[PDB]
Parts: sequence; structure tokens; C-alpha cells
Amino acid sequence: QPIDADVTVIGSGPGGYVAAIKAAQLGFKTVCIEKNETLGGTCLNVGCIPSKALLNNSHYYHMAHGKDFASRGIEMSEVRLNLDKMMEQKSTAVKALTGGIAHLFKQNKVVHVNGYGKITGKNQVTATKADGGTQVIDTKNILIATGSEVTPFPGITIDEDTIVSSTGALSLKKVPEKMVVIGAGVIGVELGSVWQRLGADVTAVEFLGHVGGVGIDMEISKNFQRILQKQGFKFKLNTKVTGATKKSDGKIDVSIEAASGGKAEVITCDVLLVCIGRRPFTKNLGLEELGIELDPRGRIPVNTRFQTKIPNIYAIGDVVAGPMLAHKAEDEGIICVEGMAGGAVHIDYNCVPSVIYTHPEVAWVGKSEEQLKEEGIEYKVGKFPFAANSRAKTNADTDGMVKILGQKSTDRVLGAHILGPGAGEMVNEAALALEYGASCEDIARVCHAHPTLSEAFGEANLAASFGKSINF
Amino acid sequence: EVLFQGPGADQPIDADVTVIGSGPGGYVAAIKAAQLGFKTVCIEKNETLGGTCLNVGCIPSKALLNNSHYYHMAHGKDFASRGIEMSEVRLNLDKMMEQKSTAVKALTGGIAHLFKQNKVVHVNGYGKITGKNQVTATKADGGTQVIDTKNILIATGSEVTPFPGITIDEDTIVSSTGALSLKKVPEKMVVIGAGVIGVELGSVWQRLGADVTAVEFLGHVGGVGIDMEISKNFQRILQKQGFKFKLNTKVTGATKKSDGKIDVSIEAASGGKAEVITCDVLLVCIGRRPFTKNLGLEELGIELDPRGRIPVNTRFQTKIPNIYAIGDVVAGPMLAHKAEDEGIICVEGMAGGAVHIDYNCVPSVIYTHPEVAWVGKSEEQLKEEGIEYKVGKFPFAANSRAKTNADTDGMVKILGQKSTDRVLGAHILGPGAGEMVNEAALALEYGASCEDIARVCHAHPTLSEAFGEANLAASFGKSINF
Ligand SMILES: Cc1cc2nc3c(=O)[nH]c(=O)nc-3n(C[C@H](O)[C@H](O)[C@H](O)COP(=O)(O)OP(=O)(O)OC[C@H]3O[C@@H](n4cnc5c(N)ncnc54)[C@H](O)[C@@H]3O)c2cc1C
Ligand SMILES: Cc1cc2nc3c(=O)[nH]c(=O)nc-3n(C[C@H](O)[C@H](O)[C@H](O)COP(=O)(O)OP(=O)(O)OC[C@H]3O[C@@H](n4cnc5c(N)ncnc54)[C@H](O)[C@@H]3O)c2cc1C
Repeated sequence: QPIDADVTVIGSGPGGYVAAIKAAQLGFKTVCIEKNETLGGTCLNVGCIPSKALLNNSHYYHMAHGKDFASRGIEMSEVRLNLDKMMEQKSTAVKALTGGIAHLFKQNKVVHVNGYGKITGKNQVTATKADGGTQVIDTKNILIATGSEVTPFPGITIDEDTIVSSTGALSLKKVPEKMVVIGAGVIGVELGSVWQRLGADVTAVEFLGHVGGVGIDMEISKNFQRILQKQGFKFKLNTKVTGATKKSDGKIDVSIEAASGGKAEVITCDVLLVCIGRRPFTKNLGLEELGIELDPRGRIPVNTRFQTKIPNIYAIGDVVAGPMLAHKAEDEGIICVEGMAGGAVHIDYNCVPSVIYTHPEVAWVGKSEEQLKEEGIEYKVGKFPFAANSRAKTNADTDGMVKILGQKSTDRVLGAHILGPGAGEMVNEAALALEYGASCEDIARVCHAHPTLSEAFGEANLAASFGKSINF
Repeated sequence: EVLFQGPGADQPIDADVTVIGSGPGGYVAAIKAAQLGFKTVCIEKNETLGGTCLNVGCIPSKALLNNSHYYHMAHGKDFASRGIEMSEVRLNLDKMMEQKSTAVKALTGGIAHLFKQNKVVHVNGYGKITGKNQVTATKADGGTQVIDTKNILIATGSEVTPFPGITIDEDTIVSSTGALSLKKVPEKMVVIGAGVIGVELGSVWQRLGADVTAVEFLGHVGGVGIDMEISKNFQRILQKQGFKFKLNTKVTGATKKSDGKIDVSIEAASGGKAEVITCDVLLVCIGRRPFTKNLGLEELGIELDPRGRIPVNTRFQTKIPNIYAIGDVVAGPMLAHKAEDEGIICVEGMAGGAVHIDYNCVPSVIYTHPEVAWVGKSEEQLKEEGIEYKVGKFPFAANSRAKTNADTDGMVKILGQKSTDRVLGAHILGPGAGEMVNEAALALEYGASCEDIARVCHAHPTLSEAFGEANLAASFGKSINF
């Protein structure tokens, strides 16, 4: 009863489920092992999918309940939130896509093994089911796609009741009266804004001086924070949390101080969301016994084919270095297995976009101004505001700008940074541009349809290339 | 103000470039010509700048499409399915029209401010070319102003094409202009022509509560060059929304009746099956055509083509070499971004630059919900050119952003060259088509392959992943998620 495979994938998130599918499409006898009830990993079950659903639903709530719909002649006397039903739309979307992956596995003849996978030899993986039953897979290659987990806050114990991670925050049973968020990174700002739109009094506390996490352009970050403050989202930047006490009355007392030191203070809230980071997950996988050592941050070191020290054991996604993003994991999955089959293996982390699905959105790809200064690159800047864009103006949705960074000597686009409507979709045109080594002039000369938000991308590139846009 | 020459301002002007018309082609050409260091004049006959597009075209239409879509989401099922519960969703049409008007006004004022900032001299009057190097503007007060100029750029745009025997009065018989400003939602509307303008304006009124039928002489919706499979799928979706179609049908006449309603007589296009349909508002949108009235063309010897366009060469020169023409008044797709691009490169050409534009990289968009957008070649075009191609498709129903948003109609279709994998056409029916097609336009500019695009790290979850998936299916034979 051992299964014989060519490729055994441990984990079914964006890295592993896509790697399983592609490996099957390339002709490899393929197994995928998953410990959880459903397939899809962090992204589908407790990440990107439920968060974007709540961002969409909460945005439309705000449009209806606030001023926006009345200003377009859509009149309603009495707009009410039904939170159970909003959660149910979220849950339905999750269920359909997790079902979708099960179908795709059958369609592609990927064998799904349920259980906790442990590498029990160079060419062997053992999955242990919840009742203790085992299934052994003897296998040519092993692909580790075990992903990430929440980074705990030392001294504060998450219980998913009143002190929640992202997981708990995606499923609160009612709108909290007061919420504090620790970490103003991408996840914190998205979940904070959801709850703020729905009625919560929300403050994010962040040790650093800016919101939106690592690599966000500083000017874009400042402009983004100012807009969110005007919506009602409060921030205490440059601020340390010392501790948090669960109280007898169900509330929480949170002690903070300036990050440099000084001014202690206590803030009370009904829910504390702890989202200071995420970290690679390799627990009880069998690495120590194989001699595969981790790097100081818990990642598995790999070569450019994604091979560990043991050349038939591979790793991809949130368990390895680079941006902890679902598209990044997916592409590492694809190219790893293409490599197994003898092909070239390339991904360029500089061409991997980041998106924040707030309203307004934020999105960027390539280098920020700060990165270009660190590196000593000589660059120029083009900017165009959405207030001068015809589609944004027609939609009455005009916050933000596109900022382009270009190289003086060659006019090469080095980075694209977008704050405003449609940023998430627009950054894909920018990623193609960076992949192709576009000049700012090339982008300015594309015949962008009129009226589109994309025209602002064209115009900011014109400003960088020629010195001046047309419409501003 | 030397920069505004209205009634009363009639001294002779000297210019390097005189642009006749302030639509997307003309106003942008003026701005760019000034930025290149030419002494530039733009002449406009109407009370506001920005032409057809700003005043009676793209801008007000897009505003009503956006607002009417939201009304649909609120008033039907969508908002309730997200737990957003509302008592009594009511249409305030005056207030919706007012949002539209506000946007138009801010953008027309925007162009006036840009002309100032760039030192473009705005002459308010009817321009007529009165010599190889001369334009005379006649103003509203009867006065005249001579511009002695080295180059002339004709950007006089287009007008609605009339329907013989049906008089547009902008009351119950409207053009696109009248349809953009109706006082009330008609109980029933007939639309003559199922081109882009017709389906957009139909759909607006359908959403707002009208019963709508479009009558079209050809066998498909969405105008010339739309891919036939995309057209059929789109038509089907619009039928399920409640928008009726009579294709392969000609209108033989219309009569305004004593009850205020209109009887529209129709037949099969080939003949027979005579029939009458009745409506409260009749929208006539069979086409648009180039506008060159009283421009001085005959006197100069500039002969028009049989469709009324001004023939020009690859630098946009007419047969008189210092007289140029761009935009809706020349050949090619009658589109704002097309006009604007011709304008820019024409004036770069006057300054000594290269003049290049690849029409196979010019997208078209329909701003319905779902949107339709495309660029490059359709299947029908590739067949008739004898090009060997392969197809990749990916449905929005398998895309995570579309699914999460419960916004899943349509697909992306990519056509790639059977041997080289070169992208030859991209055709998108669904949410976000208008924005997404610009990624495809950029790809086509480079001569990119299906593989090239499949390997771009599109962000997750985005609609654009469907674009990547369809390219992957075209390149490798199979996508990941379908
Ligand atoms: C709240 C939130 C929102 C997010 N939003 C976005 C977004 O909008 N865009 C974006 O790009 N990214 C987003 N992310 C990040 C994204 O979820 C991750 O980058 C992505 O899931 C990583 O994919 P992966 O395949 O490497 O690992 P994961 O998705 O973490 O999957 C790892 C899988 O392996 C399983 N597993 C682990 N060990 C074993 C074992 N020994 N045996 C069996 N199974 C095992 C796990 O149970 C899990 O299913 C978000 C994350 C969170 C928490
Ligand atoms: C309802 C509607 C919806 C549309 N939607 C879209 C869309 O979504 N996207 C898109 O790309 N296109 C759209 N279009 C088409 C678009 O409006 C045109 O292709 C575009 O305006 C053409 O630009 P132009 O500069 O060539 O001419 P025009 O915009 O027609 O401008 C010509 C200008 O010249 C002026 N003029 C003419 N003759 C003279 C003279 N002798 N002296 C002085 N002034 C003169 C006119 O008054 C006018 O202001 C739409 C059109 C309509 C009617």
C-alpha cells in the first residue's frame, strides 16, 4: 500500500496546488498532501480571498450608507448592515474556490492525500492522518510548499476570541465598538478599514514611522495614511506596545509608549488584532533529521532551481526567501516543476507587484525612491494626479496619483507606484513594462483607451520621459 | 487676454500652427504643439472646449453608465446578497443627471486652464481655410479674425449620421445627445443601430427601468471588427439582463402618433416580415460621419473620399503639404484615443520627428456591464487574411477576484500565431475589460508572445490573472485554473 510518485508536494496553498497541477500537466505522476480540511492554503481559507470579499462588501456598505450613492441620485432612507449575511457571501466565495481546487486536482489526475506530511527519507514522505493512520509515498522528488503562520507578539497570547489574529478578525460575529490593531502593514490596514467602515472605532499602532509595510514608497505611504485618517481610521505611528491585559469584564487594556521611549499610555478596546508579521512554517517536517538547516529567519535556503541541499528536495513560496505573496508562490511553483523537467527557471522579484485593496487602492512594482537613493541610482520622477484623469473624474472618484521613477541615461522605467482607483489592476500593465524593460517613452506612446484610469499611467510616464504631461 | 480671442478681438494673428477644432485630437495637438515650442492657435466654434467626446460623447455616457450600474446593484439583488439592507431604493434622475453635468463642466474648464498654462491662443469662432497659409475665424458677433499661419491642422471631427425621413427633434426622437439628457425614464425605448453607442445608451435606460429594443440591419451587435464569438456571447448576456434585439432588421419608417407615442415600421433586412413596434422614445444612432462643412476644402482643391473623409499620408498631410488632418475627419476607428494619438504624432512630425502609429495596437472598449474590449485581430480577420492561429480562452467564473466579488460573466480570448506564439489579438468580455485591454495593447506594441505574457507575475487576486491564464492556454495548451 505505499503510493509511488514522481513528484510529491507538501502543502496545497498557491505555491503547492499550482505546482501540483503543473507537474501533472507536464507528465509527472503527482501527489499533494494537505493537513487541513480544504485545499488552497492560507490564501484561499484565511487570507486573500476572505479579506478581499470583506473589503468589497464593506466598501459597498460605505457607498450606500454614506454620501456617495445619494450624490448620484440613488436614494434610500434606511441602510442597515446584516453582518451574518455579509459573512455568508464571504464564506460562499471561499467554499466555491476551495471546491474548485479539488475539481482541478481530479481533472489533472493529481492524487490528494489528506494528513500531516513528514519527510521520512530522501525519497519518502509519510502522511499521518488525524486518527493516526499513515500513508507512505515513495517518490523521486519532494516539493516543500508548507507556507507560513502568524508571527506571535511576545507576551500577548492570541486566543481568537478577544485577542485575534487575521483569522479571528475575518470572522468576528459582530462589529466591535472599539478595535486596536497592532501592525500597520498591508494586512493591518486592510482589516482595520473593513471594521472602520462597518462602524468600529479603529486605531492601528505601529512601531515604524509609516503604514503599508516594507518597500512602500514613503511619499505614497504618507499620502495614503492622510487619506485613511480623513476616512476615520486612526494611527499611532512610532509607537511600541509593551503589553496587553485580558480583563475580567471581557475588555482589553493595551499599554503603549513612544518607539524611541517616553510617554506611557493605556488604551482600552473590545478586540485587539495582532498582525505584526508572518513567518515560514516548517514544523515537524523532518528537516533536522535530514540535515536541512534553516536560515536565521526560519526560511529553507534554496538554489536557483529551488533545490535544497538535498537536490531532489525542493522548496517554494512563503517557506523560502522573497516577498510573501500568493502570486510569488504560484510562479515559484510553476518554474520549480518546469525545472524538474529540464527547463530554464526564472523569476524576478523586482517585477513582482504588491497591492493593498483598500479604497483607495495602493499598488506598486520595481524600486521606491528610497531604494533608488540607497543604491545610488540617478533617476527622474513623473507624476500625474487622478483628479486630472477623465475616467476618475467621470466616476467622481479622484483621490491619488501615479508616480513613475525612470533612469536619466536610458529612460528605463525603474518603478511604478499607484495610489487611487484601479491601482490593483493597473499595476499589472506596469509589471509587464518592467518585465520587458520598457522606457517611460514606450508607455507614454501606448494608445491607452479613452476614458480609462490607465491614461494616468501613460501620462505619468510622459511626464518622466518628456518633462510634461498633456492634461496636467 | 492675448490668450482668449472672442467676439470683439479681431486683430490679425501670426502662428506656426493653427488647429481647427478642440476635440481630443485638436486640443491635445494644440497643447503638444505649444510644448514643442510652436506659436499655437486653436479655433473652436462651440461655447466650450473638448469636442464631441467631452460634451456629448464619452464623458456624459460613461458617467450615466457608472451611475446606472450602481442603481442596478442597489435596486436589484446584488447589495442584499452582501448583507447591505435598504428600505425603498428610489431613482432621482435629476440628481443623476447633475453628477454627469458636473463632471463635464469640470473637465471643459480643465482644458481652458491647460490652454492658458501652455500659452495656446484660443480663438472662439468658425474657422475657414481662406488660403494655403491662412485661416479666417468668423465670430458670433459677425466679426472676423485672420490668422496667418505656416501649418494648418484640421481636427473638425464628426456629426451624427441622419436617417432619411425620420427627423431628430431631441424631444421624442433623439440622437445620442438627446438620449444623454432625457427628463424621465421612458416606459419603452427603441434604438436604431446596435453599435457601441446604441448598446451603451440602451443599457443605461434599461437599467433605469425602460423596456428597450435595438433594431440593427447587420447580423451582430457591437459595430465593425468585434470578434463574432465575443459579439454573440455579449448579446446573450445583454438579452438575459432584459435588453431585446432585432438583428437583420431594417427600419422603413416612423410616425409620431396622437397619443404621444411612436410607431416604428420594420422588416427583415432581405425583405418581408413587415411589422410595427411602438415606443415612447426613439433613439437614432445608425452612425457618425466626418464633419468638414464650410471649411474651404473645395476652393483649395482638397477632395474628400466617398465617405467624406479627408485623405492624408503617413505624416497626416493632405495633398497640400502644410495642411494636415487627424481624428474623426480621417480614416480609421472613430475613437478619442485614436484622435489624440494622431494629433500628438502629427505635431511631433511638424517639428521634425518620426511619425508612427500601428492601428493594430488601437483598442476599442464598450462600457457596459459586463464590459467588452479588444485589440489586434478578430478570428474573422485572421481567417480572411489566411493567417494560421491558435486560441486560448479563460472564463471569469474561474478567476478569484471575479468570484470573490460575485462578478463572473464572460471570458478572455487570445489569438496567437500558430508557429511563433506571437499575440495577434486579445478579446475580453467581462468585468474590467476596459482597463485590461491596455496591458494587451502594450504587449502588441512589442510584438510579444503568449508565453511572454503568461510569465508576467500578475498580482493575486486580480482580473488580470484571467488575461495571463488565456495566454498560458494559448501558449502551452492548458491554463492552471480551468
Ligand atoms: C489575512 C491575509 C491576507 C492576505 N492577502 C493577500 C493578497 O491580497 N495578495 C497576496 O498575494 N497575498 C496575500 N496574503 C499572503 C498569502 O496568503 C501567502 O503569500 C500565500 O498563501 C502563500 O502561499 P504558499 O503556498 O507558500 O503557503 P500557504 O498558503 O501558507 O499554504 C501552506 C499550506 O501547507 C499546509 N501545510 C503546512 N505544513 C504541512 C505538512 N507538514 N503537511 C501537510 N500540509 C502542510 C498548510 O496547512 C497550508 O495549506 C495574505 C495573507 C493573509 C494572512
Ligand atoms: C455618445 C458617444 C459616446 C462615445 N463614447 C466614446 C468612448 O467611450 N471612447 C472613445 O474613444 N470614443 C467615444 N466616442 C467617440 C469620440 O467622441 C470621438 O471619436 C472623438 O470626439 C473624436 O475627436 P476629434 O477631435 O476628431 O473630433 P470631435 O470631438 O468631433 O471634435 C471636433 C471639434 O471641432 C469643432 N469644429 C468643427 N468644425 C469647426 C470649424 N470649421 N471651426 C471651428 N471649430 C470647429 C467642433 O465644434 C468640435 O468641438 C463617443 C461618441 C459619442 C457620440
